[PDB]
Amino acid sequence: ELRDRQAIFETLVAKGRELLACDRVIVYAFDDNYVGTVVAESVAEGWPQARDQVIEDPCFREHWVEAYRQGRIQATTDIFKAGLTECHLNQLRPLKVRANLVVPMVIDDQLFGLLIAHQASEPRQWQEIEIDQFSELASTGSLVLERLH
Ligand SMILES: *[C@H](c1[nH]c(/C=C2\NC(=O)C(CC)=C2C)c(C)c1CCC(=O)O)c1[nH]c(C[C@H]2NC(=O)C(C)=C2[C@@H](*)C)c(C)c1CCC(=O)O
Repeated sequence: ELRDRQAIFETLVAKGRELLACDRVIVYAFDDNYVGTVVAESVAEGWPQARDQVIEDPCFREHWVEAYRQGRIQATTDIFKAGLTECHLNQLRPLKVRANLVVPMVIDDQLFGLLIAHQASEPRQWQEIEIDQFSELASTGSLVLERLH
């Protein structure tokens, strides 16, 4: 029952990477300290795997929880041109991220986590249709989980 959650997470990451033809898609799920765990991952062969990593970034609890709960989407063509400072880039470096797309998963009016896509090693001008499909995907999976209780 509760473990059926995982089936949804696996679907989101696999479908997401297929939709975007990007290098990695993860579900990054928050605990009650807004520490995120990579609970699911679809990653093309040969790129670093983030699955099961716990990645604590205080920026979320300090700055961004409500914004994402309210539907914030961050598309980034080039992480080196996005005003992201070294303390941010340091987290993305090991995973070879160069472009990314962050969309929220909101369940029962609470920020469950984020669905995140990465393009490795090259910038990527995310398209309107790509952002819309990816955010839809996160919203759909969230609504399924919300309806299953
Ligand atoms: C907030 C922030 N961090 C992340 C992290 C990730 N992006 C990914 O792709 C992945 C998977 C590998 C992770 C994890 C995101 C998406 C955001 C939100 C960006 C936004 O919505 O604008 C954030 N963290 C930092 C680094 C900060 N954290 C630290 O531990 C230290 C030290 C830091 C130096 C300040 C920064 C700079 C941000 C954005 C600005 C901020 O909130 O301070």
